[PDB]
Amino acid sequence: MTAAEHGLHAPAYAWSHNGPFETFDHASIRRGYQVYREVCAACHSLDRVAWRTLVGVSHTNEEVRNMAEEFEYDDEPDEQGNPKKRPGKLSDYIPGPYPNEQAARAANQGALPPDLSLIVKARHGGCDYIFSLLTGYPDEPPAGVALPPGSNYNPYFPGGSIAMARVLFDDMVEYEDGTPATTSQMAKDVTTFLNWCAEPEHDERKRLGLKTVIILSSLYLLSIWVKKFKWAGIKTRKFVFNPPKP
Amino acid sequence: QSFTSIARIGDYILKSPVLSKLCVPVANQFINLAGYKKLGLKFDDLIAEENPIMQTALRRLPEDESYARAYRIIRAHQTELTHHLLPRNEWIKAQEDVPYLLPYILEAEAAAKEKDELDNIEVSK
Amino acid sequence: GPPSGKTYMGWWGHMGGPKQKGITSYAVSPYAQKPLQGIFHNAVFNSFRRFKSQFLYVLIPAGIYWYWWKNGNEYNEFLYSKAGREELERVNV
Amino acid sequence: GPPSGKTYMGWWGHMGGPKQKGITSYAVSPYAQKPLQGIFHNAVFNSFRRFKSQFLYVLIPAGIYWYWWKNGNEYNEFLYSKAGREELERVNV
Amino acid sequence: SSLYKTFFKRNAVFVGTIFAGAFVFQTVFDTAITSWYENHNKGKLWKDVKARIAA
Amino acid sequence: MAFRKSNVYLSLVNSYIIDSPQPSSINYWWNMGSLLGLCLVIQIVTGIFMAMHYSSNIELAFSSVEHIMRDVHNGYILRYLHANGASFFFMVMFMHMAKGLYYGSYRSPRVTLWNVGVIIFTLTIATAFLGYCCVYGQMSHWGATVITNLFSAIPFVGNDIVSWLWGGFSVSNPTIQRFFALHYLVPFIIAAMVIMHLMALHIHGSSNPLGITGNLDRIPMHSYFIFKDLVTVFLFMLILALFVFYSPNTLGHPDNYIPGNPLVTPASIVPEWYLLPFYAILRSIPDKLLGVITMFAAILVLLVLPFTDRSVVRGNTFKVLSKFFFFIFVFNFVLLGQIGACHVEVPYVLMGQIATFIYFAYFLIIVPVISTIENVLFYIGRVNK
Amino acid sequence: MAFRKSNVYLSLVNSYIIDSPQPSSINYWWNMGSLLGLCLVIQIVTGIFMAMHYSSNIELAFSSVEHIMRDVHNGYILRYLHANGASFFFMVMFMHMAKGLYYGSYRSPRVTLWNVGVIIFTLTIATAFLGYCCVYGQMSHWGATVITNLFSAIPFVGNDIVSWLWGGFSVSNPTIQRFFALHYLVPFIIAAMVIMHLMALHIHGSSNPLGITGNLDRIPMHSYFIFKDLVTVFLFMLILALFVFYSPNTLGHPDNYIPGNPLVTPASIVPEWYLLPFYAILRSIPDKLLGVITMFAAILVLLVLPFTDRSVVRGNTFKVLSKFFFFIFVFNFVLLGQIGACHVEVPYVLMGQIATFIYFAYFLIIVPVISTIENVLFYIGRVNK
Ligand code: HEC
Ligand code: HEC
Ligand code: HEC
Ligand code: HEC
Ligand code: HEC
Ligand SMILES: COc1c(O)c(C)c(C/C=C(\C)CC/C=C(\C)CC/C=C(/C)CC/C=C(\C)CC/C=C(\C)CCC=C(C)C)c(O)c1OC
Ligand SMILES: COc1c(O)c(C)c(C/C=C(\C)CC/C=C(\C)CC/C=C(/C)CC/C=C(\C)CC/C=C(\C)CCC=C(C)C)c(O)c1OC
Ligand SMILES: CCCCCCCC1=C(O)C(=O)c2scnc2C1=O
Repeated sequence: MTAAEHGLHAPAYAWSHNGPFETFDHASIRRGYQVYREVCAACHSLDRVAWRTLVGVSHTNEEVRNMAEEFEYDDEPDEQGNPKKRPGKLSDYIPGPYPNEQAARAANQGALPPDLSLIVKARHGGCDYIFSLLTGYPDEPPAGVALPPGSNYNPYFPGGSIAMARVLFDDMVEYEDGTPATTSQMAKDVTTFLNWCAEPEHDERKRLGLKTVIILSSLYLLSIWVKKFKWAGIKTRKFVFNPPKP
Repeated sequence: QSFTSIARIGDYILKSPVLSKLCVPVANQFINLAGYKKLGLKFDDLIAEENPIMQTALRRLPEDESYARAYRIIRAHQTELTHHLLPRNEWIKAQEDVPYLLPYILEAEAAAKEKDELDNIEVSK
Repeated sequence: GPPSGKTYMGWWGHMGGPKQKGITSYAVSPYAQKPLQGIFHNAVFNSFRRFKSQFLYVLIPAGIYWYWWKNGNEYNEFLYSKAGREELERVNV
Repeated sequence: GPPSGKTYMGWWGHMGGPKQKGITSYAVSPYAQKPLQGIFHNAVFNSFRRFKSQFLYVLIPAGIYWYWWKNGNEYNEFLYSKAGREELERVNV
Repeated sequence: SSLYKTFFKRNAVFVGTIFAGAFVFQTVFDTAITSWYENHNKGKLWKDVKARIAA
Repeated sequence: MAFRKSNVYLSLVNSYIIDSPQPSSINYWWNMGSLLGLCLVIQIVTGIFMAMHYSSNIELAFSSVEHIMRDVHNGYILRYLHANGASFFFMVMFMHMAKGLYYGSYRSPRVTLWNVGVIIFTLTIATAFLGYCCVYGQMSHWGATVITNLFSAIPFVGNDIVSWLWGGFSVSNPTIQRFFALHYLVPFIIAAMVIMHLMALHIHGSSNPLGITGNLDRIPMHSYFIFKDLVTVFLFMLILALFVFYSPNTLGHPDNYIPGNPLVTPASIVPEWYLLPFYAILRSIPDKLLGVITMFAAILVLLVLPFTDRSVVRGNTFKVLSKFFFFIFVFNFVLLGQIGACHVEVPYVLMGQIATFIYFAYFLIIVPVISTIENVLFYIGRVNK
Repeated sequence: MAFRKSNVYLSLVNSYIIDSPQPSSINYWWNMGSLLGLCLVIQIVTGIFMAMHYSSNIELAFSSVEHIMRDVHNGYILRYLHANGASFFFMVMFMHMAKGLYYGSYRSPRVTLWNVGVIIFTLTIATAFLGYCCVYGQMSHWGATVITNLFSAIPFVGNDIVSWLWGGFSVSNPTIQRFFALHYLVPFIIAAMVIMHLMALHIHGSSNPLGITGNLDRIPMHSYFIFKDLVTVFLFMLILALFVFYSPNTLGHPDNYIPGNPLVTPASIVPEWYLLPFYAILRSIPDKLLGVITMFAAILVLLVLPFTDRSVVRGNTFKVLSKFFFFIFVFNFVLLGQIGACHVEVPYVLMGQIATFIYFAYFLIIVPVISTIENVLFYIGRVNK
């Protein structure tokens, strides 16, 4: 199959969370959330993430409460039956930009921006892919490529023709922690935040793993020793034959 | 495959000087690569015994050969479990690797084949 | 209970083997043996032996299959590159 | 197989009973017997016998329980009617 | 090893002493691991990020 | 006698696990069986606990698995254990099967033992597949579509059996719900089949690496093999642990983290790694009917081995030509798997076709021919007349 | 020997169903066992087919059962069969149990046989109850609430076990979904337990109405009892048919055709008819803890019978005092059931309390006293000195 069809192979960036003993970088998760809210949320939903899961991860209980209340959700009908709204609470799920699939396509040339809740696990390449796609838009497509109207070229995307334009540009976000918001810094951040969205158990899973692997390793070594001891009588056993007379 | 059949083919090759000089040297090389001799076994010790022909054969085998087969088999299992081979001076020599059970196996097969033949004989008037 | 069918294995005391005689076994308690540590110096050069006799039966068939795979793969890569788009139209349909 | 525990039942040929002698049984093939229709005239008045000996053991305990139930029920009905609202306040709490 | 013969004296360790030791192990081990783990990732955790924040 | 011998229930345990006479020389290849029982338990236990939080409705299936992943305490451990466990179940089964092939375990008097094992293998494939469909991801939907369509190949009624299996016009809500019900049922049939497997094993006992009788020197299952089994049980757990905690999705497909879509089939479909060799065989036949028949035959051909093995000795331990060809067969199987992961393109299609030929030829041509030749070689190398 | 004897699998069938030596005199009371196996099959089969269309979510459970009733072809037959089958399962079990009580089947050497049977009875009660909760009607919800709360009686941790069992603040979506998962599991445990029951029965064989040995005159299970079993199997089916087609809801409760409501408990709650005797016992003790302990004891007391029966002969066939009291016990049990269907009102509460006393006194006082007296009567009626 032609390279253009498979797509350019994403290289291996040194993510701080790569490695058996490494946790996510929560500061990066925090920043990433801002990039998602200020840039991505305009077209991408995050349906599977609940406000409460942000508490103690990237924001305080108070901060998340304020964020959730800026949005309205359908409340239970009043004493008379007429519908009524209500501010958001921690139990709710982060709302999306569109009310349905049809309106989502209408606002995007007919394309459907997928939900980003599992995006990192739903693509070969994971973080390396998402980052590479975001920072890999060339100013001009390679010579000879007949790019369809309304499309964009990106080498990392299969077939090269993607319906999402470049959306990250230097300093389009004012990082609350002071960090220089370069396009690569922002891509590096959202991706980390998107990895957490898909694998919230990450940090904990690796801690439990370290305990599990130490016990089982020890048990394995110990069993060998016990087995050899229990077998020593059979192993060193010796025979002698003395032909019986007729 | 019956031993009667193995013998037919093997004997035909063994008699003709054309094949006899071509094959035997290959067969001898095969037997050494098999390595059963390094475990103190004779080829006949390796024959699968779970069938009537082999049970009849082992039953007719004289006492002294039987006790010897027993010692060879036990000795083999013990060496195998230790993941070693016997010291070279204990290996079965080619002169020793004789088909001692074969004559009993062939006798039983003929007896068996005859019965099969007789139980099914047709009659022409 | 109901009568049982004849098998090729019995149980302790009537296993089904031939009558044994002349063979004498000897053994020493695992308790009186050297604690597991002597499986070196005496049992190290002896080891790995049971794979020097076998690796050929595994390596050759492996080698054969690895080269066959590598060959067909490199050919595929060529066929779908620019240089091979001509031969691709030949072997394809 | 492994040795089995002693029971109070064996199998055909060694059931576990005492040695029998002197007893002689006789039987006639079901094929040579009168087709099922003779279970009347000769086997009708004889029947129902195995319940004329038992019904008392069933009837008395039944009777006892039926009257006990009927009594308590009729009492309940009275207690919750108008006539018994007075006695109801007495036995209730 | 005479270190063994002082506590158990030529006998094996009994279930009770095994179960008791298991309960002790479970707590000690978990603290040792959580500690080493958090120290290895110092600067990346929420604890560390919360300090650099003031609201 | 001892209580373990006299009690009605304990004697069963005693005869199968404690006093069972084992051939003194069996090696670690004989440890796969117990490992298979362990796998069966791990699959049943983790499955029941997840069933407590799972919804089979087509509109909720995918999200209920996400619910197990995000909200259920220790939920991700349960799912990754169940999922990675299925893979480990097949890795161990292939080794169990290969061990049997190499040592002539399928030979008389263990034919019944071998045939019941083939049935178990089929039931396991069916079970894992049904479980795969319960996630209702992209791969799930198309797999449910392809496998059920496999039946349309039957002449006349075929398309009917299919609409029946679906319970409608296509893979929909009646499909996934019946698949869940079925995924829960089959594992208990495997358990019963595993008991029959063990009953058949008990009448003649285990074979050994020398291929000859074990009746002259046996040692009790209890102590020796109980403790030897423990060694591989722990090693098995260590490795499974590494995947579950450190690399939970390496043996899965990213497309399954995308909800099933009736209108779009993924641009690149790669089935479960343990089905790849069969997927390649299917793909290699440019005819619908013949394609499915040859695939099913790839499994049923295992039944032929007791008859085509013409040898007079059991096993490949002392057989030069058989050992060599045994490995050609093994690596040919791996190759078939590699072909299955590639696109239907030029060098691959022909390679797939030849590998398929080789696979069937091993059972029907190579084994009978080679075993006959080896029989003769063994004879003429010692007879002096 | 015959193939049915030599084959590893067929010999099991031969020894249990074909050549099994039966006492020539057993009567139709010995036909309940096979009827119990049949019931177990009918429950499992109809259950799996309905599981294909059932949704365990609390918002869909009730409607999915209605969906089975209205849309699934032959759906109502499946539900009415499953539902009415559970009742028939208990009618037959009580007769199986009563038969054992009357003939001293629980006596040595069949104690193990009797104890395994008690375990099965408990597992069956648990199974039917879980199934009852899956309908999620009004009775379902409150039953799930009451039975799970039964555990709060345990001191200290009791209320914890309960919130654990619920998986939340109250009987909710985590409850009903785990109950469905569990309802599917338990029947297969009963099956395994039924096999152990049969193994225990096989070592000493069936008893007979005379209470003495059967070793002097046995006849093969095959033909005689296979065909006699057929007689009651058909009679059993005829009667079940009458309820399923002509009166499907007579053994159910109208309140279960009303969706469960967390805020309202029905004004009149009457549990399943086969649980009524136990419901009455519970209600008769004005203390929470003692109430649940006495109810559980009503079942466990069955274990005591092999020790309190002081007689020297097995069974009540030749015993005047024992037959009489046996029936007092039977009708006392029915009475307890009738009390359970009434309101906690005046004549009933005291009647319930006395009946409960009588129930326990039968096992602990009446049987040992009466059997001793009968032993002596038997002696002094023949010894002349
Ligand atoms: C609307 C103007 C968008 C904004 C702002 C961002 N995205 Fe987007 N995205 C959009 C569309 C229309 C599509 C569909 C592309 C197609 O050809 O199907 C997408 C897609 C993605 C994807 C998935 C790509 C894939 O591999 O299939 C990713 C990973 C993605 N978008 C990420 C992303 C992020 C992180 C953004 C903020 C930095 C972002 N998008 C903004 C439309 C729009
Ligand atoms: C109800 C009990 C239950 C049993 C018994 C069970 N499973 Fe599952 N299985 C499930 C459920 C629920 C899921 C869906 C959750 C999930 O994806 O893991 C599942 C999913 C699966 C999957 C998909 C894994 C994935 O990628 O998510 C496979 C494969 C599987 N089962 C294999 C097996 C095998 C093989 C066995 C038994 C030998 C088995 N299961 C027994 C309940 C069960
Ligand atoms: C999944 C398989 C399955 C098995 C196995 C099964 N059931 Fe059920 N059962 C169900 C389902 C689904 C329902 C809900 C539908 C219904 O109400 O009938 C149910 C409901 C019930 C009910 C409620 C009946 C009613 O009024 O609607 C009872 C009682 C019951 N089962 C008893 C049993 C008993 C007793 C057994 C076995 C001995 C059993 N079940 C085995 C699936 C099963
Ligand atoms: C296609 C074949 C096949 C399959 C699949 C199979 N078995 Fe076996 N099994 C065998 C054979 C043949 C033997 C006899 C091995 C010998 O003695 O050489 C055996 C032996 C065993 C043993 C004895 C110890 C050993 O490993 O040799 C156990 C335990 C066992 N199997 C368990 C299982 C379980 C559990 C499963 C799967 C759920 C299974 N088997 C599936 C063929 C199979
Ligand atoms: C509490 C007791 C108890 C329960 C419940 C029980 N059994 Fe039994 N069972 C017995 C006893 C005791 C016998 C011995 C009868 C005799 O020979 O007198 C018996 C005998 C049998 C028999 C032999 C034929 C007969 O009816 O006497 C079968 C078959 C059987 N039981 C099946 C079952 C099945 C199936 C179940 C339920 C799923 C069951 N039993 C539940 C006590 C019980
Ligand atoms: C002749 O040679 C042999 C040999 O014979 C044997 C037996 C072994 C040893 C290995 C085995 C015996 C393997 C056997 C495995 C099995 C019998 C597995 C049976 C499988 C099952 C899945 C059992 C079913 C389990 C359940 C129904 C219960 C699980 C569910 C539970 C507990 C739910 C609990 C719920 C709540 C709410 C708490 C050898 O190693 C061997 O080598 C030489
Ligand atoms: C000594 O005295 C005896 C005596 O011993 C016996 C045995 C009997 C005869 C009675 C019996 C043997 C009863 C036995 C009953 C059982 C063994 C029942 C076992 C129960 C089960 C539930 C088996 C489990 C079934 C399944 C897993 C399969 C069902 C499901 C299916 C087929 C789903 C199919 C799906 C699709 C999509 C088509 C007597 O009458 C007797 O009297 C004197
Ligand atoms: C023994 C049965 C082997 C199963 C072969 C079917 C393999 C198979 C396909 O052929 C296919 O087209 C798709 S699309 C999604 N999954 C699959 C899959 O598993």
